[PDB]
Amino acid sequence: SDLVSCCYRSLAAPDLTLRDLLDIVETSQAHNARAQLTGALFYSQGVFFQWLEGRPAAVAEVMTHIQRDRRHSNVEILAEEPIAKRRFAGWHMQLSCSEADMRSLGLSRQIVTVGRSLVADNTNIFSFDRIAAVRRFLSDVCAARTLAPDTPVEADTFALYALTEAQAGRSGRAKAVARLSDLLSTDPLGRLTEVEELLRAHAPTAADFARLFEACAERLTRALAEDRISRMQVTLAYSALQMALRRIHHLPDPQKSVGAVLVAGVPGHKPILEAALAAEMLRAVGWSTSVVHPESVAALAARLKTSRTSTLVVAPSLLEGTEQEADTLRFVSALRARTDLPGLSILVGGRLAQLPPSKLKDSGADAGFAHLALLPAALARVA
Ligand SMILES: Cc1cc2nc3c(=O)[nH]c(=O)nc-3n(C[C@H](O)[C@H](O)[C@H](O)COP(=O)(O)O)c2cc1C
Repeated sequence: SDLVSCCYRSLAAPDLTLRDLLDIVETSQAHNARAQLTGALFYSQGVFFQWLEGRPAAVAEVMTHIQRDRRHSNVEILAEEPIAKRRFAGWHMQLSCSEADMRSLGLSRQIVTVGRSLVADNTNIFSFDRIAAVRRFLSDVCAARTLAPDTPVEADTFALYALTEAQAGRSGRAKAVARLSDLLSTDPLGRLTEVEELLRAHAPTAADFARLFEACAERLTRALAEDRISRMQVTLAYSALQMALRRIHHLPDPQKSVGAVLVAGVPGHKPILEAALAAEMLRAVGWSTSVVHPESVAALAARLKTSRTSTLVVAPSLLEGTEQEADTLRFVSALRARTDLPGLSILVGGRLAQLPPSKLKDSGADAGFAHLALLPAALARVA
């Protein structure tokens, strides 16, 4: 064989255009054609996924050029594996995007469309699941169109691929959450290294961290309710998770950002972890993010009229939910009163996000996110 594959994820420049994508595609088609390289490029919501395959040397040279490119950043290698045969034969470099992005760019082949519509807000689908699903989908589309070019492929076909991948990971993840919840319930600080290793194994990205945390959080809320653990135990666990998070994920603020956002807790609530996660998730898709733990409504009012950052995410406290709801209500309402900013947007999580959007209108908050991992998606909608 002697064929190799390389795949990475990167953050497209915030000012990226169709002309750029097309230039990349033409350059890449030409060069890959000469150098005997194949693969696919997937663009969705400011993010690139790419797969490249060929002889080792070719892949290495082209990666040398790509890494230094200035139309994207945070290139993270995801795989460098030997393959038995090409997954994208005939595709020197084929472009593809999500259905939503197809709408946003005004496109309608030859660009392979991926319908994420049905699975995008499914919290059981982890990051690597989406990546592998995209890979398999595109490889298959490549085969198909190699056989029957004028035979169109349904975008929403991808959904099944994604769901299938997630389902493959489900059991193992359940084990992980169980083991984890046990650790957090016993001595999370005495066994922090184990917590970290688990998290590191099962949560490659920050959103994954968020999924695991939601699961553990309901487990522990149940445990605390049934008086099986103490409040002190929950505080310990919370600390342990903050430490583990910071050790593992700690993205710098993106220099070229899609926008700026303020993440704040409600005064008295200490959503330290949830705010950190929110910041990590938003940073990972290209948002400039600031975390604030204000102690008065007025403080935040000042910071907002100073920043002129028209977007505010109120991070929920998923472990102090005795009175998160009415507190958040009062807080957002108060904030809206002391504020004179027609462009201001507010997003809310927790139990408040579980209410029907009618209540959301009534709330003065603009939109909700019933699960942490849904936050990026919820933000893009308002933008
Ligand atoms: C997301 C992305 C994917 C790219 N993929 C390829 C590729 O598969 N093959 C290629 O030759 N260039 C690719 N490029 C372009 C290279 O980064 C770079 O423009 C080119 O290889 C060097 O230009 P040259 O034609 O003067 O050698 C890609 C660029 C970006 C931003």
